[PDB]
Amino acid sequence: IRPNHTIYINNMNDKIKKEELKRSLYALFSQFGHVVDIVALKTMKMRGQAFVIFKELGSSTNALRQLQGFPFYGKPMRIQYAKTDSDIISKMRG
Amino acid sequence: AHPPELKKFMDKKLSLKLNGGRHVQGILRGFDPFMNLVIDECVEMQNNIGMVVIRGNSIIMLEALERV
Amino acid sequence: LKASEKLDYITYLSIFDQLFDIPKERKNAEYKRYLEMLLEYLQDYTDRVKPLQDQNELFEKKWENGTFPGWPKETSSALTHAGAHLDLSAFSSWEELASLGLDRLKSALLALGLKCGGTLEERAQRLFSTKGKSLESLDTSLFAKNPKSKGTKRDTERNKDIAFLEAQIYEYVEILGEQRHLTHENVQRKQARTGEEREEEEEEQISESESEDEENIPYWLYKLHGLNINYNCEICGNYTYRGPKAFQRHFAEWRHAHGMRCLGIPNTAHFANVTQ
Amino acid sequence: MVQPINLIFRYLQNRSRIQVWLYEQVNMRIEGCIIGFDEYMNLVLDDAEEIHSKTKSRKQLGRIMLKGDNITLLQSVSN
Amino acid sequence: SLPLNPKPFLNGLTGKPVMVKLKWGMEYKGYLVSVDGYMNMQLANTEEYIDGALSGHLGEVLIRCNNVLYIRGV
Amino acid sequence: EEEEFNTGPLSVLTQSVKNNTQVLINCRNNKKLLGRVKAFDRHCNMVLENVKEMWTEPVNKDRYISKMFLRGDSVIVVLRNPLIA
Amino acid sequence: MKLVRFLMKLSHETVTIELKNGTQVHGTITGVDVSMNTHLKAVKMTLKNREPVQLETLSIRGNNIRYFILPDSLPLDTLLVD
Amino acid sequence: GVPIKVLHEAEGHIVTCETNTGEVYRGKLIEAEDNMNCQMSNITVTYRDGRVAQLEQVYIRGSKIRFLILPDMLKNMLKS
Amino acid sequence: VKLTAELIEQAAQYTNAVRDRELDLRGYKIPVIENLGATLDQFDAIDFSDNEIRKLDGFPLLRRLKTLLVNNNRICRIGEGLDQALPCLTELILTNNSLVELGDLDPLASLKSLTYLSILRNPVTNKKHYRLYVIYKVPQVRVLDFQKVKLKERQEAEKMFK
Amino acid sequence: GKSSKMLQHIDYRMRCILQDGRIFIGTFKAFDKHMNLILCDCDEFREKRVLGLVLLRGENLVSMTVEGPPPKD
RNA sequence: GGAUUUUUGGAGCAGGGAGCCACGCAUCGACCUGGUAUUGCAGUACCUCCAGGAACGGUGC
Repeated sequence: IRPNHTIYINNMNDKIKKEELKRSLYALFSQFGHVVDIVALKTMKMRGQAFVIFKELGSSTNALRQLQGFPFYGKPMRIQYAKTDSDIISKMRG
Repeated sequence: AHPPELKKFMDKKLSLKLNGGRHVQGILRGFDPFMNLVIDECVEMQNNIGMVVIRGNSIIMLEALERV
Repeated sequence: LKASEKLDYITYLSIFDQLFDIPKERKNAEYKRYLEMLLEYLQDYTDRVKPLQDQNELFEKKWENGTFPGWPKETSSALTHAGAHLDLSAFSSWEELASLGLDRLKSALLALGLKCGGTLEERAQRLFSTKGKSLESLDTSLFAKNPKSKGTKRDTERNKDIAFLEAQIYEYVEILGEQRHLTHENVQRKQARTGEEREEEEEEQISESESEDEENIPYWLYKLHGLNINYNCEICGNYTYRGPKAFQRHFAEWRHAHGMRCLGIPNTAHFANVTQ
Repeated sequence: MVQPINLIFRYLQNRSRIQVWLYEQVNMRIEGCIIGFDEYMNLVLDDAEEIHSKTKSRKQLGRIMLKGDNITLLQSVSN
Repeated sequence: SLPLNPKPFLNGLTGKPVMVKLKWGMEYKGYLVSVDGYMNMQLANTEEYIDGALSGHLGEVLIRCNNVLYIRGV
Repeated sequence: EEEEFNTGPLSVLTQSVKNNTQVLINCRNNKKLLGRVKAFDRHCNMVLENVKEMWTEPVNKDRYISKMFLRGDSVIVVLRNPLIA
Repeated sequence: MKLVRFLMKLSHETVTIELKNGTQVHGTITGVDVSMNTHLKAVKMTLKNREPVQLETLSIRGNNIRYFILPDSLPLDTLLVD
Repeated sequence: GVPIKVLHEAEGHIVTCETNTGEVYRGKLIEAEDNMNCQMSNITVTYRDGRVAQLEQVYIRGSKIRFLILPDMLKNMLKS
Repeated sequence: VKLTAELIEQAAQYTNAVRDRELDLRGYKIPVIENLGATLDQFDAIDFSDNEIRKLDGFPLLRRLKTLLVNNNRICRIGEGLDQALPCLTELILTNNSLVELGDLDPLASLKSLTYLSILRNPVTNKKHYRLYVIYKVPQVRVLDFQKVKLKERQEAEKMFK
Repeated sequence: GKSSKMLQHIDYRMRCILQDGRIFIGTFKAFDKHMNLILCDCDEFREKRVLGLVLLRGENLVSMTVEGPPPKD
C-alpha cells in the first residue's frame, strides 16, 4: 500500500454521532494540511471507520506517522494509506 | 414556454423541499416546462415510495446530494 | 506643473461629492425635494414651491403659527429630516468655522434659555412651553411647578429630540438667511423664465458644477466571396477548409506538395484537382 | 428521460392504484385508479378514497374528478 | 374504461345528482345543471353538508372553479 | 362567449342582472354579500346594489352598502333563489 | 363586459376599498389601470387593528383588492355604457 | 422586464435569496432564468429558527422566491 | 506579510468538508490578527493554521464565525473581550501553540457557546491538574482535546477548586 | 393612457408593504409588468435591518407610498 | 390576455389559565445515562442491541 492522499482510519469509537465525528476528525487533522473531505458512514459495514482526504500528499504521510495510535474519544486510532484513490482526488487531478 | 435548466441535474440524487413542510429524496428522471418532475427511488422523509411525479407548482426548492 | 490647485495632501478631495448641482457650492439650498415630501405630508396639492418657502420663513412664529399641528407624526418626521438637512448644509458651506463650537453654543442656548421661562414670554399669556406641552402659563411660579408635573415629564421625555431639532432648524435657518433669500429669488427667476431661458440657465448651473476649480466581420461578404463554408481536403490530414478559394490555393502549398511528393506522387500541375 | 405526463399515461394504462398528495393539506390524501386526465392534470379517479393520516380512517368516494390545483405529488400503491 | 377523460366524465354527469367538495371543506350536493371551460359549476336544489352533516338547503348555486377540490357523482 | 355567459354556470349572474333579482354571495372573507347584480364579468367581478353584508364575529353582524364593486377572486359561491320574492 | 374599464372611469371619485388582508383604504382615485392597479390621493388608510394613517398618495396592486365601496351618488347606468 | 435584465447581470456574483417560507440562502448565483428560477452554489442557509447549514448546490423555483439581495456593484439601467 | 484587506480578498474561499463557509488564511506568516472587517462576517470558519500569531485577539464583531482553526502558530495569550466580538464561537482548535500557564486559559471562560476545545501540544498541557482546571473554569466545553468531558471529571473538578 | 403612475415615483424613496406585512423602504429605481421592484439603499422594518440593493417580486407586493424625495447622488 | 413562475387568491380560523415562573392532544427527529455488539477500505435519508431519562426541538389543530 503506497503513500496516498487519503488515509483510512479504523478502531474508532462508533458511539460518536456522525456529524460530530466528522467535525472532530476535521479539527484534529487540520494541523497537517488542508483536509479536502471526510467520508464516514455508520452502516454495519463502515462503522468505526473514516477516510480523511488531504490536498497535499506530504500532509497525509505526516498525519499517518504522527497520529498512529492517538487516543480519540477513548480509543487508540489505527491509521493506514487507503487501498484506492478517492473519487474527489481523481476528479481534481483530471 | 421555456424549459427549466435542469439537464445538469438529470440522473442525480436530489433533496426536494415541498410545500406543507414536506421533504422527499430521489433521482431526477425528467421534467417539463411547468417544472413537473419525475423522481425515481423516491423516499418520504423515512419510507420508500418508488418512482413518483412531483407537480412543479408545489416545488419550493431542490438541493443536489451529488456534484454536478 | 500647474493644473490642479489641490495639494498632494488632499489630492482626492472632491466637492461634488458634498454638494449637489442645485446647491452650487453653497449658493443655493435645494428645497424642491422637501416640497415633494411636504406635499406627501399635507395630503394634498394646494401647496406650491413658493407657498412652501413661505412656510419655511416661519422658522415665535414657527411655534405659535405652525403649518400643521406640532403633535402630528408626519409633520414631526418631516421637520426632523429637513432640520438635519439644513444643519449639514450649514456646516458644509462653511468648513472654516469650528463646528463643535457652534453645536455647543446652540445646545447651551437650548438648555439655559428655556429653563427659567421658556425664553418665550408674553406680557399677556405669560410663559410658553417649547414643543412638549404647547401651553402658556400665568406666572413664572406656576411655570416652574409645571416643569416637574407628570405631564411635562411625559412630553419632555417623548418629544425631546423633535423639540431640539425644531430649534436647530430655527437657528441654522437664521444663520443662513442670506442663502434662503438667495434661493427663493432663484426660484422666482427660473419660474418666470421661458423654455429656452430655463434651459440655458440649467446649462449654466451644470457647467459651473462640472468645471475645474482652477482653469489653465459580415457574413453577407464571406458568403458572397465563398468563404466560411464547410469543406475538407482528404489527402491533407483529412483537413478542414472554410473556403473554396482557399482550398483552390491549397493546390499550391508546401505541405500539400509534401504529402504528394513524399507519397510518391510528384508535384505541380497535373494533380491539382486531387482530393482523396 | 421520462417526462412527468408520460408517467401518468403509464399509470393510466397500468390501472395501478394511485395515491395523491394534496396541496397545503397533509392530514388528508386521496387515492384511486386514474381512468383519464387532461392538460391541466385534472384526473378522473375510480373507486377513490379520502385517507386520513391522523385518524387512520378512510372515506369511500367512487367516481371522482380531482382538480389538478390540489396535486402536490403522485405515487403508486400495491393495494 | 378505455380512456375516460375529465371533460367527458363531467359532461356525462350533467343532468345528474353530484356532490362537490371545496378546498375549504364545505360540501354541496345537488343536480349538476352545467359546467364550463374553466370548470365553474352550476347546481340546482343544492344542499350544504358541512362536517358531513346537512346544514342548509340552498337551491340554485354557482361555484367558482378555483374553489373546487373534487366532484363526485352520487 | 355570450352563449357561454347565457347558458353556462355564469347564467346565474346573467339571470340576476336581467331580472334584477337578489343573490347571496358567499365570500372568501367569511362574509356574505346579499344584493342585486348590476354588472358582472368572467372573473366574477361585480357591481352590486342594495347590498346587505352579513358576517359573524359568537355575534352576528350586518351592514347596508348601496353601491359597490367586488373583485371576483373573493367569490366562493353565488346563490340564486326565491330570495328576491 | 370588462369591468376594469368601468373602474378606470372613476378618477377623481372618493371611495372606500377593502383589501384581501383586511386593510381599509379611503381616498380619491387618481388612476385605475388594466390590472386593476389603483392609485389614490388624500388617503386615510386603516390596516386591520390600527388607528388610521394619512398618506398624500397610495398605490395598490390590483390583485390585493377585495372590493370597492362606491359613492351613493354614483350614476352607474351612465358608467356601464361603452 | 428591466429587473430581470439586472438579475441576469448578477450571475456570477454572491447574492442572498429569501423564499416564500422565509429560509435565507446566501451564495453564488450560477444561473437565473427569465421566470426567476435560480441555480446557486456554496450556500449558507439560515432557517426561521435561526440555525445555519451549508450546501454545495441548490436550485430554487422563481414563484417560491419572495426576494433577492444583489451586490451594490450593479447599482451604477439608469436610463429607464 | 500583514493580514490585510487585500490579502483576505484574494484568499481561497470555499465550502468545507463539514459544510461550512471557510476562509483559507494558512501559511502566510501572519504575525498579528487584524483587518477582519473585510471578510464582512461571511464565514462560518476561518483557518489560521501555520502562521506566526502571538495573541488570539483583534477581532471585529463577527456574528457568523463559529470555527477557528489556529494550529501551528505561537499563541501565548488569549484576549479578554473575545465573547463581545465572537458570540457564537463554538469550536476552537489551538493545537501546537505556546500557552504555558493555566491562568492564561482563563479568558476562554467568557465564550458562552464554546463547546469544542483543543489545546494539545501546548506546554500548559503538562501542568498538574490541567484537564480539571479547564473543566471547572470553562464548563461550557463538552469535548476537550478530543475526549468527552464526563460527569465524574466535573465532580472531581468541583472538589479541587471549589 | 399615460402609464406614468409608476414612472412618476421613479428615483424617489418609497415605502413598500409586503404580503406578510413587512415594510421595505428604498429608492424606487425600476419596475415591470408584474411589479417586480428594484430598490436601492433598502432597509426593512417590522427591528430595522440594512439590506442594500433589493429586487422584490411583485407577487408579494401589496402597496406603495412616497416616503421621501430622491437622494441627489 | 381566470388552468402550475407574478394581476382574478390555498385561503380561512384557533391561546388563555393557575400561583416573575409553569403549561392540552397527535406525528417525526436526533438526545442524554448505563451497559452491550461489531475491527469492517469507502463516497452516505438514517444506522448495534438492551434498559432507563426527556423542566429537548420542529410542524399541525
